[PDB]
Amino acid sequence: GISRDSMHKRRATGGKKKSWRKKRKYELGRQPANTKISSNKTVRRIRVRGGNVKWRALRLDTGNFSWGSEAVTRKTRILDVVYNASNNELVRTQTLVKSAIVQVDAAPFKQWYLQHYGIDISNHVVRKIENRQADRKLDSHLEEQFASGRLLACISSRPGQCGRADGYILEGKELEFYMKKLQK
Amino acid sequence: AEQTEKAFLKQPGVFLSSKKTGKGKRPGKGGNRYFKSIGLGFKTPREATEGTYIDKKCPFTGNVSIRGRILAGTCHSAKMNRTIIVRRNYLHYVKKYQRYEKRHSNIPAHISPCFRVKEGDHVTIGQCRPLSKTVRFNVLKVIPAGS
Amino acid sequence: MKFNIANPTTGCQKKLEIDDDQKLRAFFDKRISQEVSGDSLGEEFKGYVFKIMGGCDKQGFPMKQGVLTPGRVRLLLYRGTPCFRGYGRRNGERRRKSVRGCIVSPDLSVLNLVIVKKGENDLPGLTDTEKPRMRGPKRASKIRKLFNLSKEDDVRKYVNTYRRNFTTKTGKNASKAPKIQRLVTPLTLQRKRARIADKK
Amino acid sequence: ARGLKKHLKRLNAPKHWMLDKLGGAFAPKPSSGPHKSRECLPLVIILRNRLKYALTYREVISILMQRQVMVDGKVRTDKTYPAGFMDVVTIPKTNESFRLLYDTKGRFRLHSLRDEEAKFKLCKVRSVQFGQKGIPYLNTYDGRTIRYPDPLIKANDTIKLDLDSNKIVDFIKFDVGNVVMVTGGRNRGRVGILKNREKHKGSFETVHIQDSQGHEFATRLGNVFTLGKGSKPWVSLPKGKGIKLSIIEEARKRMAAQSAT
RNA sequence: GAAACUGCGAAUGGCUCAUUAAAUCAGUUAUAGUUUGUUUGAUGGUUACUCGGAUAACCGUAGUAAUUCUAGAGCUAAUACGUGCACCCCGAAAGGGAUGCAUUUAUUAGAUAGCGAUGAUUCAUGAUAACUCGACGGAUCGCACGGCCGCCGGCGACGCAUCAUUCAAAUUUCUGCCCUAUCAACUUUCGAUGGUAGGAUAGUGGCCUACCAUGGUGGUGACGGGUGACGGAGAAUUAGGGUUCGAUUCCGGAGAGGGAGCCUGAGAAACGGCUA
Ligand SMILES: [K+]
Ligand SMILES: [K+]
Ligand SMILES: [K+]
Ligand SMILES: [K+]
Ligand SMILES: [K+]
Ligand SMILES: [K+]
Ligand SMILES: [K+]
Ligand SMILES: [Mg+2]
Ligand SMILES: [Mg+2]
Ligand SMILES: [Mg+2]
Ligand SMILES: [Mg+2]
Ligand SMILES: [Mg+2]
Ligand SMILES: [Mg+2]
Ligand SMILES: [Mg+2]
Ligand SMILES: [Mg+2]
Ligand SMILES: [Mg+2]
Ligand SMILES: [Mg+2]
Ligand SMILES: [Mg+2]
Ligand SMILES: [Mg+2]
Ligand SMILES: [Mg+2]
Ligand SMILES: [Mg+2]
Ligand SMILES: [Mg+2]
Ligand SMILES: [Mg+2]
Ligand SMILES: [Mg+2]
Ligand SMILES: [Mg+2]
Ligand SMILES: [Mg+2]
Ligand SMILES: [Mg+2]
Repeated sequence: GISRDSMHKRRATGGKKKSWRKKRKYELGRQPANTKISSNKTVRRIRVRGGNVKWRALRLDTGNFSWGSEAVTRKTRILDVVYNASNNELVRTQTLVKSAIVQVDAAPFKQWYLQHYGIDISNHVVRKIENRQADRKLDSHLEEQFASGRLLACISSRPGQCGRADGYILEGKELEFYMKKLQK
Repeated sequence: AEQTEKAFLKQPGVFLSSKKTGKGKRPGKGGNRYFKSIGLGFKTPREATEGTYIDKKCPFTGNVSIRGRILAGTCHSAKMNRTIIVRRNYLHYVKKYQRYEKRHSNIPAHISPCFRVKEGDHVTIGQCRPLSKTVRFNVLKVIPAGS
Repeated sequence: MKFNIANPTTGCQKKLEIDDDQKLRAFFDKRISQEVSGDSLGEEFKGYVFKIMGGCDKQGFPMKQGVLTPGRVRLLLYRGTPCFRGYGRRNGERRRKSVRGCIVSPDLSVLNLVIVKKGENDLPGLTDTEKPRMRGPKRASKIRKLFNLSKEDDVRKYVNTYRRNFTTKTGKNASKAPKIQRLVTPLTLQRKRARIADKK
Repeated sequence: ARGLKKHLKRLNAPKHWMLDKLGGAFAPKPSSGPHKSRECLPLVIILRNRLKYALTYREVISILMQRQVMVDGKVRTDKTYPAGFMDVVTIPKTNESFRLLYDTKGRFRLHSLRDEEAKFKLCKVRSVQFGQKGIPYLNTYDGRTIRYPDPLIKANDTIKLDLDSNKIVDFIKFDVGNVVMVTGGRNRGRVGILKNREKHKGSFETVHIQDSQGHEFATRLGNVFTLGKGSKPWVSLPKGKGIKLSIIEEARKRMAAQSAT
C-alpha cells in the first residue's frame, strides 16, 4: 500500500536505488481522511501500531473554539471554510484540515460576553460586572463581525488524526492578514 | 514584513493578542519574541534575539535541538533558500603506501536568517533531527573568509 | 429434491424426499426466511406453513442469505460465519469459498424447513412426541426465572428438580446436577469486602 | 527479524558467565527484569554453575518451584530471572544469604552475608523528576521507583534501601572523596576513591579513581557506583577488596602458595 | 477428567545467499524524532446479597465424488460477548454547574541567583476554559478459616489503566568497499535540491499533496556498466610489508517458485497465514 520508505526515491546525487527488500508494514501510510463540513457526523476508529487508536473524522459540524484574549472556550457550529493556505481547492470542497480558516457561529461567545460584561454585541452581581467593565477592550475588527453572527477562526487540531476540529478565534495582526486575503 | 507566504507565520505558543503587556516577562511570554540558548558554549546572535524573521528550523528561535556531532567546514554553496552546502576536507589514510589522499564530503545544512554567509566562509554546524531529505545539520557560527 | 423438516416446538426432525416437479413449484423462486404453505406439498401437510432456512446444491455447496442469485458465486468469508466454519485456522484468516445463492431453484439437492405453524392432522414423528431438553438452566438468574422464584427464595433447592439419575455399566447408581453460576455466596461477599478494603 | 529474539546462542552469552563453549548450543536467555541482560546473573547459573545445588537445567526448576529462593526479599520462580549487582539472594533452607558483587577480575561473586547485613541493599539513583499530580519520584538502575524521596537526593547518588520497610534509610551524594566501585568496562570490580570528575558538555563525563595502593584508573560516570561516604564502604567487600593485582604479582602469589601448600 | 469454548503461542528457532556496491555491513553516534505483549518497581478519586442475550462440546436431520468441505433443528456455560451500581464558574452567601483517569484545543505558571531537570527545550509538572458520543476506573477464581455481635477480616491467582524499567525495533550521525573512462556529464514535466502550509505515519523527512524557488552530484571519478558480489567476526600463506579468500554453525541483512496486496496481532507486508 502507501509507503513512507525512501527506497523508491533517487539518491541525493541523482542516481537510482536498486530495490534490495520488499515494503515493510512498519513504514506504511494510509488514505487521507478528507474531512468535510456536514451535519451527518462520522468518525471511524482506526487501530494503529502498538494497538493504539486514531480517530478519522469523515464529517464534522461542530468544534471547540477558544477566544484567546478573553480566555474563554466554547463549543460552536462550524459554518464555512473560507481560506486555505495549502490548496484553494480545499476551500470549495469544504475540507477541514489543520490551519484552515473557517467561520464559526458567534452565538455561544455573545452569551458569555453578555453574562461576563453585561454588554450586547442582583446587587452583588452588578457590583462585579461594572468592576470588570473598567478594563474591557474589544477590537473593532473583531466586533464588526459579531453583527453578522460569524467569527473567523483557525483550525488548530488535525481532524484526520484526532477526529475533532478545534481552533481559536482570529484576532490581532493574524486577523488583519487573513481578512486582507479575503478582500476581493 | 516577514509575512511573505500564503499562511500567516508566527512562533508556536507566543500569544500576540493579550490584553496585558509583555514588559518584564521572559522570552516567549507576554507576546515577547521567543529565543533560547543551544548550550555547548555557542552564543545566541543578536540578529536572532532582536529579529523579526520566523523560522521553525532556526536553532535559536525555532523548534529544533542540537545534539550529536559538531562539525566544521567551508561554505560551498549558498544558493538554496535557508540551506547551504558545507564542504568538509579531510585526509584518508592509504595503508599499503603509508601515505594520505585528500577527500571531501558535502554536508547540507540549514542556515537561519540570523546568519550571513558567502561561498568560502568558515561555518560550524551542529547535528539536529532530519529537516529535509538530506539536511541533518544546522549552522551555529559563521566566520567570514579572510578573518 | 430432499427436505429436512424440523419442528422447533417439539424438537423432532425428519427427512422428506419429493420428486414431483408440480409439487415443488411452491418452493421454486422463494428465498431464505420466506414462508411456504405445505398444502401443495402433500395431503398430510394440509394447514402447515414452512419457513425456508437454507439448503445445499447438487455439489454440496450451501446457500447463503443475501446472495440474490440462483447460481453459485465465490465470496471472501470470515471464520465462524455461515458457509465458512474455519476450524483449525488462524484468527483473522479469510477464505474464498463457493456458495449457492439464496433463491430456491431446481439446482438444489436439499432444503431445510422449519414448521412455523402446524395444520389439521399432526404429522407422524414430527408433532406426536416431544423430545425433552438435555440440560437445564445453569445460571442462577435463569433458574429463578424458570421457577418464578423470588429474591429471598433459595435457588439451589430447585436444581434437584431436574437432577439426572442413571446407572453406569460398571456401577449401579450415579446422579449429576449442574454447578450454579453467578450464585451469591458468603465467599463472593468476602471477595467484594476485600476489594473495597484494598482501596481504603 | 519480525519481532523479539527468544534464544541466546552459547557463544553470544556474556563472557563473565564463564560458560564452556562445548556445553551446548544455547545459553540461558535472561528474562526481562530489574537489570540488563548483559549485566546480570540468571538464577539458573547461580544455582547450577556457581553453587552446584542443581546438576541440570531441570533441577533448577524443581528448586525454584518449591519457593526456596528469594531475591531482594521476594520469592522468585523464574529460572532466567536477571539477578544483578547488589542483589541479595537468600535460601532459607540452607540458611545462606549472598550479595552479588564483582570480583576484581570483573565476574560476579556470591559474597556470603551475615543475617543482619542481608536486610538492605545499595541502589544507584538514575533520575529525579515530578510524576503525575506534581509528586516527585526517583528511579534507580535496578528498576525501582521510590515516591517522595528526600529533596537532597539527586542523579547518580546512592541510596540504602531496606528490604523489609522498602524505604530509603540513608543516601550518599556523588562527590569527590567517596569510595566507589566500577560496575562496567575494563576496570569492572575495582574499588577506589573518586579523585576527580571531568565534565564534557554534550559528551560522557569521565571520573578518575585512585586505588588504595595509588593505582589510578579512569572510567565513565555510568560505570561508577558509590559504596560509602569518605573511605569506608557501607557493604562488605570480598577478599580482594577491589585491589587489582598485576599478572606478575598474581603469579608471585601462586608460586608461593605451592611452596607452602 | 476426554471433548469443547476461552486464553496464549505459532513474528523465536531452522534453512538459504537470489537480489543488493555508501546500499547491506563495521566501528562510532543520535532519538529533545518514535513504538514496545511481557518482566520488575510504583501508582489508580470524596439488581449491586451481583444484570442480559447468545454459542461450542453434546444431541439429531443432512448434503457432496471429495477436504480440520458445509447447511438446518434442540440444549447449556464463562476471566467469551453485550451491559451496568461502581479548587474554578454562575449566583437569590443558600442553591446550581463543572469536578476520577484519559482524549483534543486554547490561555497561564514553570522565578531569581514556595519554586524540580538538562550542554541545550515555551521541558518535567501545575492551574484554568471547554471538548470526546472514551473497548479505562474488577458483575472474575483458588485456599484457609478466624475475630466481633448479621458485621469485620488472611494469604494467593488472573485481569484493566498510567509512569518508570527491562526486552527490542524503527529511523539516524561520522568514516570506511572490488574491476571498469572503449562510461563525462547526471538529476529535474510524472520529486530532482531546497522553502512555506497541509496530509499521512508509532514518529522525523518530498514520505505524499498544493504553491514557490532553481537548485543537487561530479577527474578527490558523479552517472552508468561488470561481479561465477550478501557484509562483518574471520580463513590461507606470511622475515617485514603484502597477496588471495570469506556460500556455510557467531553477529547483521535479505528471501521463502516470481511479483503485488492484506488480515490477525504488542510485534509480520508472515508464507509449515490469507487474497489475486
Ligand atoms: K526487523
Ligand atoms: K501470537
Ligand atoms: K554502524
Ligand atoms: K562496507
Ligand atoms: K513523518
Ligand atoms: K517541505
Ligand atoms: K498477541
Ligand atoms: Mg463463576
Ligand atoms: Mg529467524
Ligand atoms: Mg546526550
Ligand atoms: Mg482454542
Ligand atoms: Mg554496480
Ligand atoms: Mg554513509
Ligand atoms: Mg509542558
Ligand atoms: Mg511537514
Ligand atoms: Mg508538487
Ligand atoms: Mg565477497
Ligand atoms: Mg549473488
Ligand atoms: Mg559470509
Ligand atoms: Mg553464489
Ligand atoms: Mg549447508
Ligand atoms: Mg545468520
Ligand atoms: Mg520475510
Ligand atoms: Mg525452489
Ligand atoms: Mg509473503
Ligand atoms: Mg515449507
Ligand atoms: Mg517460517
